Amino acid sequence: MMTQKARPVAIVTGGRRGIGLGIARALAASGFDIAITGIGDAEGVAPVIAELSGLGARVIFLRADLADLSSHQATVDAVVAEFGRIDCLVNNAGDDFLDLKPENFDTIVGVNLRGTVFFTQAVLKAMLASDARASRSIINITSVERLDYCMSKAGLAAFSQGLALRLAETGIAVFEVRPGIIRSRWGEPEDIGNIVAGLAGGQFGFATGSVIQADGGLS
Amino acid sequence: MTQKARPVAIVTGGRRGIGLGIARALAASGFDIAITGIGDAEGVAPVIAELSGLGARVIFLRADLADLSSHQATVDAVVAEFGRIDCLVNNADDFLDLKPENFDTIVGVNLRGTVFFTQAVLKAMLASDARASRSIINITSVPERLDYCMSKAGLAAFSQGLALRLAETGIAVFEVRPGIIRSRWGEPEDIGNIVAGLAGGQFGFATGSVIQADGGLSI
Amino acid sequence: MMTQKARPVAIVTGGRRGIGLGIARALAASGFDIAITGIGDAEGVAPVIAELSGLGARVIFLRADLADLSSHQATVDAVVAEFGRIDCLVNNAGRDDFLDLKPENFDTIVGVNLRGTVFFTQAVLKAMLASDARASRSIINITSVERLDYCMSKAGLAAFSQGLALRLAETGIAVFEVRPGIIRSRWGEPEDIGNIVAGLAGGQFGFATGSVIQADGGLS
Amino acid sequence: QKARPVAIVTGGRRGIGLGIARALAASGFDIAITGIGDAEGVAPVIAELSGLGARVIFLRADLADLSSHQATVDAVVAEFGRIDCLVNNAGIDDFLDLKPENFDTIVGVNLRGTVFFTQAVLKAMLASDARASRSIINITSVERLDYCMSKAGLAAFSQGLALRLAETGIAVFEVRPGIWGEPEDIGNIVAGLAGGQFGFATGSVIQADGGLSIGR
Repeated sequence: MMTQKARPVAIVTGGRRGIGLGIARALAASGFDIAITGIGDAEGVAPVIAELSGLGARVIFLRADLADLSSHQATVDAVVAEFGRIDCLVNNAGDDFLDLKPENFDTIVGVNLRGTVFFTQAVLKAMLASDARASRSIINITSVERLDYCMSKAGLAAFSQGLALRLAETGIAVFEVRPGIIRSRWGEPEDIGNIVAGLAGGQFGFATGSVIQADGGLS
Repeated sequence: MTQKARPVAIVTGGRRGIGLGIARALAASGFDIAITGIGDAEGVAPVIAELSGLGARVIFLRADLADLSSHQATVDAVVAEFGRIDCLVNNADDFLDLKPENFDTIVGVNLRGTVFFTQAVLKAMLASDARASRSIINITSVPERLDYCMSKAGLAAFSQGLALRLAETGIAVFEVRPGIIRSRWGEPEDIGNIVAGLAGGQFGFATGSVIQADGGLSI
Repeated sequence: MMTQKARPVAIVTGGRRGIGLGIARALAASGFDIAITGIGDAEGVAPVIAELSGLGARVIFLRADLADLSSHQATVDAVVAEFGRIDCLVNNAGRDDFLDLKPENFDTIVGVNLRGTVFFTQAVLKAMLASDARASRSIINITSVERLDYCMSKAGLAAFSQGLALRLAETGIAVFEVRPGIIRSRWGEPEDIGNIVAGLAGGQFGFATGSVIQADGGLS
Repeated sequence: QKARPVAIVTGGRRGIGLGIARALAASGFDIAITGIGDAEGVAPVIAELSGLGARVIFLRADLADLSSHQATVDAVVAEFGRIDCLVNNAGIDDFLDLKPENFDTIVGVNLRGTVFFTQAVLKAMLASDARASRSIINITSVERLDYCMSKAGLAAFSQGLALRLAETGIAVFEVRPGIWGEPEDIGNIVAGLAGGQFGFATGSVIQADGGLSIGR
């Protein structure tokens, strides 16, 4: 109590609802300030900011389409402008094969996955600037039949592995979390939240590269 | 006594290097060969001739498989020549510096090419209806650039998912991961042997298998 | 607002030195009482006991050779007698070219030491299941991440972890595997592994049973 | 006629083991079959595989009994002069009720049996020195904890041997059956691997369940 500690800062993409919101709650409750990104309207966001604020966090919502690469820098900058630092990124993602259309592959692999890879780059750059050099994390939420989804998921898994190795010397740990089936018995968003809050809280600094199953063992 | 058809293989990029290795091994073991590529009249002639000598009927098809609209003509050409397809062989930096264009090229476009060319061949395999033993053999590899790692993981996930979806047809799906090859190393002949082996029929029941092909250096 | 309860109990096998002590320290600091087992004489453990007490923990040491199956029940009973509960088990335990490998060796490692971990866990699990509020509990197996018998035993332990996790998924008992890299007596510290185990043991990871945690600072 | 490569098929008397011996005989191998039981029902099998071109012998041996190993290898070398292929096929409910005796039998003795039989065969393989393509093929499976442990031990043994034997010409594969499968289906895979075309794929694991590995 002599010395005041910063609330570390977490970006939770798609943190407005579902697993994302389960994650923002757990992080808020465990001492993080929160920046949520999404395309959702103001009325959707308002009670989430109010609730999360209740748990003692300062919370912002950034309305931006992460699929669009030209929105990344502005989004990163709006976070740094609010809090002056970034400690944790949570990349929270959200059929017969003969029917598969290139449109679907383009959307899911060409656009969505690309958006995650490059937002991560934009966030990473701001993290690597700071130099405070505390314990930071990049946590990628994937899951576990649409082959393009399988491919995206696999890509992100290799992304996390590769990133973890590249960042091994830096104090930024990289993790993958694979949620199973979650209701809105079965898993709750609080269960994923708890896992993400555990990984973000610093105790796993030496566990970079790890893959956490999050399906209550059902596999 | 019943005459069996020489089974038909499409070896993509079969003109040089590893593809040629595979194309030879399959020829030598009773396959007719269709090779795809981009190269001029010159780079084609003694290859068709060498493979003809080994006992095969051989056609070359000029195709940039990255271009999706060229798929249907390519398949149609193979079907028009032999009347059936038995085997598809799908053959062939610091993160802060990674560029969206890089991703577009490798994940965005080349992986997409492989997936949808596979889809086109699949449709033609399935229509013929003989229902005999067919194979799709995906050739991959084993600090690298994170977009190649992602496409490689995409491809691997694609093999697994096809295997499962094709499990009740006579089409087996395999993944071959070659190590290091020549221009105590590995030959293109070595890869060929594995592929000839997998395509020869003895592996019908081994669908979903990943074959390491580095003479055990990966361990 | 903030609610403090009685302390859960952790058994840390081999918790007297090295990785085990780093684990016990972190468990103590994170709110657990501790039972340390060791094959060795109870001599020289007093400092550790006094240290972990400085971290708020009641701590006992129990002499036990876990390879000896007949010693299991007594050890488990002694922990229950001291604390009235067990919430966390931390299984923390321990050269040739293959043509020269000997049956005696395979037996020692595979034959006994791995048999030890398996059945000791079985004995703890009975004690855990005999009083369960289906409460938040965990079993954490510490392995590693070249000689063939150790590799096999590693593999066995990984398989054990998976299977036990599946089997225990109905209960509140999560099972994890933690694969340390090389650690100091660069490399990591026993504290890096302790933090991970303390993390797994704290409750936040109940839905994550069956997870394998890399604990080598991502160098593999 | 050319010389015939020689394969040891442990548990080759019936089931999957017979499917492998049948298929290796047809691809040009002579065969030695190993079995815990008496040699009674064997004659038919010996007759069938001769039809396929193969000289075949049956060796009664309990591979769980290490002291029987040397004699078995010696018997195969005595008959045939060489050993080109070892197929490890011989093998055999609530954890709260698991008994140390059960563990000992499956893990501490039977898995031990395979590991050490392989050691003995490999000693014979490495003395021959012929060092053309050779193979050791470990047959496993695609719920009782000790079995899973045994199988995982075997997967890992498989991988280590593969790496240790990398520079030698002896390749090491694991095959994982799940049987609507037939012993022929497994036999073909094994004949493919024992056949040479996979020398550079040592260490590879083969799935053998017709793709019910993520299906049912």
